[PDB]
Amino acid sequence: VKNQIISQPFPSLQLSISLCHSSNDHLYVLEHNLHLLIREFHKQTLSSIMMPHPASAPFGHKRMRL
Amino acid sequence: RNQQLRTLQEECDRKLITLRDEISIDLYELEEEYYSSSS
Amino acid sequence: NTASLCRIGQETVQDIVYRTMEIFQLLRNMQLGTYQDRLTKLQDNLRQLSVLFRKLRLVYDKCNENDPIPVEQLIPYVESEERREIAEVNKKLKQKNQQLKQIMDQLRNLIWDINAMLAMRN
Amino acid sequence: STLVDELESSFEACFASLVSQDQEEIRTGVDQCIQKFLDIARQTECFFLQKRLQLSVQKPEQVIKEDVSELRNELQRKDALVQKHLTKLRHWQQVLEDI
Repeated sequence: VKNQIISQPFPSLQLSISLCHSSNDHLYVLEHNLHLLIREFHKQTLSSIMMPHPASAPFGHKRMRL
Repeated sequence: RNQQLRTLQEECDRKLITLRDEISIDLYELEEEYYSSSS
Repeated sequence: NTASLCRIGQETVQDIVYRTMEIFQLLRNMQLGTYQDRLTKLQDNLRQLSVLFRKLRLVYDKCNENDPIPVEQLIPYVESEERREIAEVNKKLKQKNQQLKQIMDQLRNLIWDINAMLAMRN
Repeated sequence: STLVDELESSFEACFASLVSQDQEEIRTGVDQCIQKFLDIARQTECFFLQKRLQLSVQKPEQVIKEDVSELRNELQRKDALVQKHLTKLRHWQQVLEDI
């Protein structure tokens, strides 16, 4: 809607994710995992897996080379 | 700065893991007692 | 009293057979200092078993001292302050069990949260 | 007579091949001794259960007394468990406070 996402994963269930901006029932686990998920999503770009140890080898992920 | 923060993170995670194991053993004892209660 | 003596007498016969099984396992493993340790374990097991036999004869005599109703008259075919004591202790450990359930649920939830949060850090 | 004494005699009979001064002799002797031993054990358990049944139909206050005792031991055991757990929780709060 504006700052609130509402989902219905199970039919009797309603999940709500809201960004509370103070501008001066809550589950902590999902908030903490949200921070870690976006942190892993950042670190995927800046990973050392993209580095090619063979100097001639161009670039990109390691298993995609394999 | 990076090395100091990594050491603090590792100390916190070791404390949490040992806490989880001790709490798990207590939970096993409490589960046996509660489920085997006659009532 | 006597209706717990019957329970103890059943438990003695249940212990005697288990103890003879443990004795036969000790005699199975004995390979001709640990020689002497197995000797001590064997002699101690045999001592406890003789104690169990004496206790069993005691319990037999006590229950056989203390029947006007023959059995098969006791089965139902188709066609007072101690009760209040029972109700008191029943209500007591009803409350105790519900509090124990709350403690157990909070421990479960803390363990699940710890494992989820630590699983996502990698 | 006196099933205790038959139990004692059969138990001593289980060992008779060892204590004196190949395979099939040992096998048949062991099978017969162990079967008579377990049979007299089951008869002794049957005797104790029949006597308990006659007590539970004639004198039912004793059963209620044993139930009172068992529920009281359940109460004391629950309190011992929760006290040990509470001491461990307070120790872990003192550990986790110091990071």
